[PDB]
Amino acid sequence: TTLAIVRLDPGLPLPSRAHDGDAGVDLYSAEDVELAPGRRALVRTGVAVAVPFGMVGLVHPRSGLATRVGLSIVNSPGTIDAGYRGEIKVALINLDPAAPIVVHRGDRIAQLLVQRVELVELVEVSSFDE
Amino acid sequence: STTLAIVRLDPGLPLPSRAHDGDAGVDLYSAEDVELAPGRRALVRTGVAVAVPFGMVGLVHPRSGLATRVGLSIVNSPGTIDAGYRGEIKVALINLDPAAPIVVHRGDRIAQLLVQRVELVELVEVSSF
Amino acid sequence: HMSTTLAIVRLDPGLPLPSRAHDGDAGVDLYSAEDVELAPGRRALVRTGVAVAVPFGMVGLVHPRSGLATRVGLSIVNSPGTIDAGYRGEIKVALINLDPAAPIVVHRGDRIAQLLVQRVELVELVEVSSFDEAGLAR
Ligand SMILES: O=c1ccn([C@H]2C[C@H](O)[C@@H](COP(=O)(O)OP(=O)(O)OP(=O)(O)O)O2)c(=O)[nH]1
Ligand SMILES: O=c1ccn([C@H]2C[C@H](O)[C@@H](COP(=O)(O)OP(=O)(O)OP(=O)(O)O)O2)c(=O)[nH]1
Ligand SMILES: O=c1ccn([C@H]2C[C@H](O)[C@@H](COP(=O)(O)OP(=O)(O)OP(=O)(O)O)O2)c(=O)[nH]1
Repeated sequence: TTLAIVRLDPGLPLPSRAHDGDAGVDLYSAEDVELAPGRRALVRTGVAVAVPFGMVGLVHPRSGLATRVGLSIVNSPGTIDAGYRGEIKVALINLDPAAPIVVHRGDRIAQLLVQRVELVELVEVSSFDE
Repeated sequence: STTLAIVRLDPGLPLPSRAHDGDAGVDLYSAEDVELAPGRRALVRTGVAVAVPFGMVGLVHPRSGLATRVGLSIVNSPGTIDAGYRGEIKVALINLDPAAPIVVHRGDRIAQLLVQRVELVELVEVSSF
Repeated sequence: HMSTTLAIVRLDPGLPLPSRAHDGDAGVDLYSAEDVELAPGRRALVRTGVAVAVPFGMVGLVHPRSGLATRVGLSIVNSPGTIDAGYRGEIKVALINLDPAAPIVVHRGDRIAQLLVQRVELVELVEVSSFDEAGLAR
């Protein structure tokens, strides 16, 4: 499958899959931001994508940063719908009780996966079969 | 074209729906009013039960707007709905804001439900990699 | 459906092999290899005593256990944890106590997470100057 991607911010590298078989491509921060303990920010990644119909984009936290500094994503896994053509934004939060997180423009702050989704049709029933 | 059987345990709420074609999830409603003080959690009823087909999994995800705007999260995200489960879907909401309480009223949309295939892998112990 | 195998190594042989508790359950439970106490707001990187070989074309996903999320506010900082197809190391779980007041005590042999395996689309990114110009312009 291909994923069309617009670099809204041309100063950042194109997201790339570091190893073959890696699930995600890393997303970059377009901005310098400091998160005090317990505080959050909505951070621009400088990209937009066109997730194919029948698929979903998923924004996951990076594991390294998660343990080392307690960086997380409030709405994790972030859900990118097929019809979304805006900028991908990452709702970062510092879950460390005492130390700030310094995020720089150019840092890898999340990863983007693409998977198939079942666009189920909901059928209301009165009860389930037992 | 897969169908997802659903029961409104709470008949007074709208049926969950896909806002646009292609959207991965359907929004779940709260059946209840809840106030979450900063850092507190609550297990909130949605008024629905579903029948995830065998070979698939139900996934409860946070909504992006409330996440940023008020710091609303889900403790066990992504909430895993197994194919054998036929009880009420409940959402473990938590307030990750430091100072501002979160108000949820009955009828608010508090989460989204995705359905995916899952690989029901058979584990095989090996000596080494 | 009929799936494949997942090769698994018990780096810690005193723990039980993860298993699927019921036939169509999405996940298998992972165990803690360690005793650890998490004070309110504190996290730890907890060893599970296992390594896996997620098939190429797939991803392993580490999800929190719902039960403990509710009873005690246990969560996973990088949820869902992403286990890449090429990883052969030990699976570790970034546990965090989201309760404001009660410590969480984790014992060796306790179930601390679940592991799912799914297909993933190993997309090839194609840069386009704009969606409008690409014919892709909710
Ligand atoms: O909950 C997890 C998540 C990941 N991992 C392992 C598997 C994976 O392939 C690797 C890296 O994960 P990720 O890409 O999320 O973190 P990173 O900070 O980007 O580290 P790396 O440079 O190793 O990718 O670490 C775990 O043991 N447990
Ligand atoms: O981490 C994320 C998650 C979402 N989005 C964008 C993509 C997506 O299609 C849209 C809506 O996300 P979601 O459906 O989670 O939020 P909502 O509060 O339910 O908004 P909506 O009313 O637009 O569905 O916002 C992001 O940029 N980053
Ligand atoms: O956000 C969620 C997550 C799970 N469940 C339901 C679905 C699922 O199949 C069941 C899990 O029950 P169980 O008591 O087996 O949980 P556990 O064994 O403590 O952990 P897990 O749910 O992670 O298997 O509860 C929900 O209603 N909402």
